[PDB]
Amino acid sequence: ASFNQVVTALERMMTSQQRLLSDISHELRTPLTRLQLGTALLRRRSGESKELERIETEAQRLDSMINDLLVMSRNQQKNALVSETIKANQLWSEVLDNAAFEAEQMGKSLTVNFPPGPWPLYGNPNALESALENIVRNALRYSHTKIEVGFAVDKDGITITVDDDGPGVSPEDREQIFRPFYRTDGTGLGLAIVETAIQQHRGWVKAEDSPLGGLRLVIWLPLYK
Amino acid sequence: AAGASFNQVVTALERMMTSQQRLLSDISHELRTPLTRLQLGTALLRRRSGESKELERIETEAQRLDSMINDLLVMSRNQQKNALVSETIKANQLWSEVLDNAAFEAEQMGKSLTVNFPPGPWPLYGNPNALESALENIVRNALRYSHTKIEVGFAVDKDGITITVDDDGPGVSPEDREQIFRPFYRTDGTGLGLAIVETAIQQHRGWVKAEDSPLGGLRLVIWLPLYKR
Ligand SMILES: Nc1ncnc2c1ncn2[C@@H]1O[C@H](COP(=O)(O)OP(=O)(O)O)[C@@H](O)[C@H]1O
Ligand SMILES: [Mg+2]
Repeated sequence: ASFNQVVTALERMMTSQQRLLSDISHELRTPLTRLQLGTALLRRRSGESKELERIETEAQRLDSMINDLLVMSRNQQKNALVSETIKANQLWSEVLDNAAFEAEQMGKSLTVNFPPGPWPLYGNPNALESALENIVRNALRYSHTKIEVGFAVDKDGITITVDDDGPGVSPEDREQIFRPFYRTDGTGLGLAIVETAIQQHRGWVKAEDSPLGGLRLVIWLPLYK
Repeated sequence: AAGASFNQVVTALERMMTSQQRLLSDISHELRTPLTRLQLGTALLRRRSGESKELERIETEAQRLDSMINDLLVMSRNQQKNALVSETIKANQLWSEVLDNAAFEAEQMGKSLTVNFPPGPWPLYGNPNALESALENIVRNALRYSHTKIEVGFAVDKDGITITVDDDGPGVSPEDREQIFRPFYRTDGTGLGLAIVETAIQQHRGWVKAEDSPLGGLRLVIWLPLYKR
């Protein structure tokens, strides 16, 4: 009865927040659908215009961001409820191997100087895997020729350091580095989701000067005790 | 053992809400960029081709979306905190301060507030801050829109509490009786807005309705279920 009342109250709060997001999406998509209908009618008729193609593609990009809001929000629930103990080397082995392949295809190099060990972590494996994958792919794009990935552990947590030889980053640019949600280079995700996912696992992220000349991204995650 | 597990639930759900609030704030900020590119494309098209019913329509839809994004940005900046913790509370203790502050506000405005049917010690279960702000918002709206007076009535039965807020204002047209609760509604502050009032009431398994008031203006009805031990 009371355990049941607590479970019902928690779900009721979660569902009402999801209904509000969903209702915000329905309102935004009312003018967007009218706009997409107007565009389609014009495009079907006066069909060869760079401006009309631009309006359609931007309307679709706006629509994808709204879809991201709904998908990524229902998914942040999954990270909260779906958690397990995992070892750092088993968690990120595939990401580091796929990144080494991506580096090779690009004509760049990835060096894992300090490899991960069987260090226990607690959280959502998919979210922690994609957070490192995102920063590593960011280094693969920004780097001139090389990227380096280092793992360190102490009694309290795991430090992941991602370095690149990309252009020197200004302290101002470094301070706002985790602010963009989308990649400026739908749209691919920027580094805001990385900070979000890491803070959700009670860790932190920092942007610093890299010894290789480019950007240094530092992830800290607590050890599972 | 069970406490540690239950507290691990609540704190994980608290971290989830922090990340969902950040996500809403982030995406709200990103929406403007394709919209301005779309508005530039529309402005250019109007120069190249002439006046068009379709182009004029795209333009009025892009402006409506711009207003909604402005409103979504303000909504994303004023998100509520500690929304998870629930407790048993009595209706009179919950809303006493709101009704007293409203009586003072009415006096300052040169208007009158009458609580004809006062709240009793009726048990509710949920978030006090959300339930308090929900009534505060509808009462502060009645104060703002009323011509001279507002009335607040509380009724209880075996299943729930009915709160009726009346004003002698211009009211709300039948066409917008449900529309005023939609995010970003505008006719074209007193609080977080009517969409956030309906969310707070529906999370407590209640409902809100807009009706004709015997006072001539708007009647807002809130229904909330009783907490049953
Ligand atoms: N008591 C009322 N009388 C008349 N109109 C009302 C009343 N309460 C709300 N409304 C209408 O509903 C709209 C949405 O309400 P609300 O979200 O609380 O305020 P806001 O104007 O800040 O968006 C108001 O702008 C107004 O047009
Ligand atoms: Mg108002």
